[PDB]
Amino acid sequence: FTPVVLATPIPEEVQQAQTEIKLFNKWSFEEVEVKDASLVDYVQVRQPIFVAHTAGRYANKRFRKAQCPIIERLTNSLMMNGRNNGKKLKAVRIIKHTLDIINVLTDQNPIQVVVDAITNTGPREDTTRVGGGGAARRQAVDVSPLRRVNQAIALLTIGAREAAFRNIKTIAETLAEELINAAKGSSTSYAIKKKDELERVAKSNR
Amino acid sequence: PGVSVRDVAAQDFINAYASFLQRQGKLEVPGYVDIVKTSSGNEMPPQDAEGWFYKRAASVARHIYMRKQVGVGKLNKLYGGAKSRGVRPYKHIDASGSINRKVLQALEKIGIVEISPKGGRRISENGQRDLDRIAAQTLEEDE
Amino acid sequence: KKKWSKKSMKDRAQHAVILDQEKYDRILKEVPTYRYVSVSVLVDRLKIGGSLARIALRHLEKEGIIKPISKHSKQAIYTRAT
Amino acid sequence: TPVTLAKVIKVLGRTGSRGGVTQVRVEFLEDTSRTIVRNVKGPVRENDILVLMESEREARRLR
Amino acid sequence: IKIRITLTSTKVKQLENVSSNIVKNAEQHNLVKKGPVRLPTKVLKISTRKTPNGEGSKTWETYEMRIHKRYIDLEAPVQIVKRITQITIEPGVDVEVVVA
Amino acid sequence: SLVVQEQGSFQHILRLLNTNVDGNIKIVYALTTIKGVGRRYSNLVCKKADVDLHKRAGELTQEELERIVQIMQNPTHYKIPAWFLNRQNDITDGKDYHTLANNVESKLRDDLERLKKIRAHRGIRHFWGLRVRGQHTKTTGRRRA
Amino acid sequence: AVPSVQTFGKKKSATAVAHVKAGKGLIKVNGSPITLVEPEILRFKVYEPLLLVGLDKFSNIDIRVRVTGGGHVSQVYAIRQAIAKGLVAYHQKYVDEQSKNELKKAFTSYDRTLLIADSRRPEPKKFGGKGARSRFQKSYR
RNA sequence: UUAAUUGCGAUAACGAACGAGACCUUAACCUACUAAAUAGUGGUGCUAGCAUUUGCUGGUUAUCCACUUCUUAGAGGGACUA
RNA sequence: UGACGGAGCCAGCGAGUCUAACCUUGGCCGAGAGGUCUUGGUAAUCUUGUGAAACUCCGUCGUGCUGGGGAUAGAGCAUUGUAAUUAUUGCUCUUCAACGAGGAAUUCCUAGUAAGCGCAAGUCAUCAGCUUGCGUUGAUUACGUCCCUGCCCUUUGUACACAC
Repeated sequence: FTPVVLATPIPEEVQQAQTEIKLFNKWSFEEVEVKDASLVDYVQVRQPIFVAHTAGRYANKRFRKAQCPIIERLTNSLMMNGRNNGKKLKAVRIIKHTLDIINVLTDQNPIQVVVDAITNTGPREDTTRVGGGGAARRQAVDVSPLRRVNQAIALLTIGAREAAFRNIKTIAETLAEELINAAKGSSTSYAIKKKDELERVAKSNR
Repeated sequence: PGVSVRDVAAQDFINAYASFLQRQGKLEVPGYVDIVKTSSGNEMPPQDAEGWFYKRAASVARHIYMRKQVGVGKLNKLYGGAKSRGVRPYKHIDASGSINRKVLQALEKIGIVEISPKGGRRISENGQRDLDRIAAQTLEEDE
Repeated sequence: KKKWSKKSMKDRAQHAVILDQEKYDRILKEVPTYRYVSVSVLVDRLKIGGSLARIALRHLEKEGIIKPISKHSKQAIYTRAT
Repeated sequence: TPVTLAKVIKVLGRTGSRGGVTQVRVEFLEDTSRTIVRNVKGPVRENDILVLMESEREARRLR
Repeated sequence: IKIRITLTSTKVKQLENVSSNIVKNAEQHNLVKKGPVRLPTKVLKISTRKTPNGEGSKTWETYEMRIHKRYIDLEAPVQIVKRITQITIEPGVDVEVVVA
Repeated sequence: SLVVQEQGSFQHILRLLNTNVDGNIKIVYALTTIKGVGRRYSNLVCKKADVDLHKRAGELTQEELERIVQIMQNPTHYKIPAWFLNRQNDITDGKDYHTLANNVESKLRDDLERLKKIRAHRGIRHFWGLRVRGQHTKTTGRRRA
Repeated sequence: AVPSVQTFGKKKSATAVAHVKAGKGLIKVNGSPITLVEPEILRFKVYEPLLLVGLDKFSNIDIRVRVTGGGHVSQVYAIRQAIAKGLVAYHQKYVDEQSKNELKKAFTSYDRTLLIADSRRPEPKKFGGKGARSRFQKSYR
């Protein structure tokens, strides 16, 4: 290895971080592929990052939000519920803590678990307003791949946030349990159940 | 080498200097240690009970090392914080002046901080050497 | 007046506040089977109150089995060290 | 879940009473040369593979 | 003798040429000196309601005024405080001669 | 490891100063149930009694509760600041007092009755049921009758 | 006359100047080693310019950075930008382009913010609301 | 077509005026100019602590020297969608 | 994604006394409010690096109308003023009520913006939960429509002209 020690020494673990790209210091971005070809080119996993805290220029135009790391999007969507506005230093702390539980329990790469979960909880069909003129009326339409990822992330965040409301379990394990259960496609997930509701509603009003 | 108080993390150094202040309590112990609230903004006395005076002394001395001159009001402003004024919104409130005064005078008695020109206090010549010797210790404790 | 909201918690199953013996044998033989262990895990499955997991989580970390994968602010993540 | 992978080649325009849906001319990757028009709720520009749960329903302007 | 020429005004152009004339009189003869020091502008701001009465949508105002301050540092004996004291004063800007 | 067992001395409930003191909680906060004792005063009483603050109310030896109890009924004798009492410079005598569970409520009625009998503004408004500290009542304090 | 260069950097309102002279590999901020940040999470964010290309180019330089202004993350973003521009400046007064041009290409290939400062700045507050776009709550009846 | 009767152009209309635009201020850029202990930076002396092996962290206006990258400005440049 | 107790602990706008008594540094006394003897400043110079808060790291706690939350009151200690009583305000102890995410309906918002956070100034002898500005942390969601609420031009109809 490269044992270079400067005048100000750095721990060997940080020196190890220079071999591969950032890697969240413990978790491979590579060997992580989105199973669905529909969500390819919209779930950014190729570009690696040390941390999920960047001041990107993502909201100026339409589609630079697609060119954003998926892990960073999870931290942004975990920053909601009113009083928890800002405090991005916190948001990455649960993400780091939750991401660890995905490694201690269900021992695969947690980044892989994240990407397959969002591809398995993104609605494929949805209903829309068409009331036109006459009280109400629904009508089913399709969902774009970008909206599939956005809806998938939103459902996972709100489900763990609600399940952590007035409960001993912290948001770290609640996020971990929600993502793991959605990863394997189990019915106990709030996001999976919500996807069933939207798809069934669209199927009935087809 | 060339280690010093700036070559150390804050938490480890303050605890280490608190460790090398409790083992021999040479500095002082005020009579009202267990009844102060550290400020009019804080609602409860510190839960350290037995200590918390050499912990503040460790923090004050480390703060003195990186600076040149401070005052008791400066320590009050630094060690203060927001106060929950009931339904009214929070507001910055200075710390307890007597507590910082007793700490600052206590650091003078041992010989770690003394008065300086242009007003205020300053780290002592014996104070600088022992505080730097602390840094040479806390790094090698983990080594 | 009217509230349009519910007012009930559940049924507080208050449990151990001081560690006893009949569950001291329980903990030493039951947590070493936890692939993931933390403060909340034995609060739910082992049914332990507030100021006993933190001591118990400090218990085995200093003594034996479970190991500090990631112990940090408000989250002590430990595995089934074997 | 029998789905059909279909990639758009042309976007007609956003439709609906509130502009929440869009008409797109989309062709299927498998069994190509067959082209249909479908509705999209989210943002779509081109080369987007939408998961079509059912591939047999002609789309039209919605009120 | 540490003559310092302090100039304050609200018009930048009129204050600039006064400093230019003072500095041009300085660089003539010998008069080793320090050039114009550019102090930050003091921007007064009084915010007031446009409505004289209380009726009307809340529409506030801001009447601002900028003060430009520059001082000229001279260093020479009495043979120039017979010469510098000839004030090159334009309307607006003012001068305050301060020694030591 | 700072783990200790229990033999049976734990009592799930206490009774100090003629009031219910529930156990299962830390001693510093289990004493807050007494009418007239708060978080700071209970912390002060426990600190001078040397009762090992990190101790549950049930897991307390009986020899320490009497020491706590005696401090409750006579704080000024045990080096307690004169400014750490609820009833300071009593209108009857002037000695610094400290009302207790039953004394806090009873003494409260006496001073209102003293205020009422003298026909002062605070006394009459207390009988009326309105505010006595000068708050506005036009839009506040409605659901009281 | 010992070899040295200087740079600057801002995030929102902070400033960070790196006097990168010729040394034995000392990276210090406000007299403290680089390993003592403060967010303890963006420590790898300030570790960035150290690790994109390698530590071999950092073995003959000492970067001393003084920072003033902004929040804790703003200070961190000031430090990373200053040292990244400090590295290129040392390569922009002594060393060849191949050292510099692939240094200065790779830095922006990962993120443009390492050299290019964030152009966005706070907008002035307008009357009628707590912020610029935000307005007070209006009501009828 | 444009944020805009803002333009292309059409045309019993031609030539115009006000508004808009243009303009002014502020926020961003300048390692290019003028500079500056009422803003700083580096260096030379005095002096302190750690290690002394080569250094690091500091304090110091009469210890002086040099500079304006950061700090402020004045005159200017840059942006026109190329 | 909490409260509490320790530590780290970083900003910008702006104001400040002459024949007055302002901003107050520093030392001393007091748990605190505050008091006391002085110092610097007509101001990039002194207050002030406004060492602000939200923030982060160690611990206390535990899912508990509880260590959440501080209305309601009782007693005491000081400041401002000729005067404070229907407490100006500040500080200490104690009392610890509604409130467990809010129904018909409705407000604001497309980037450093929303939101969270504090600061300065205005009113001022004293009193911010207000307003005007400043900076700190900093999301999701559109790149479209006239469906609802309104606007501009043209065509068309009118028994309207104080004009649906």
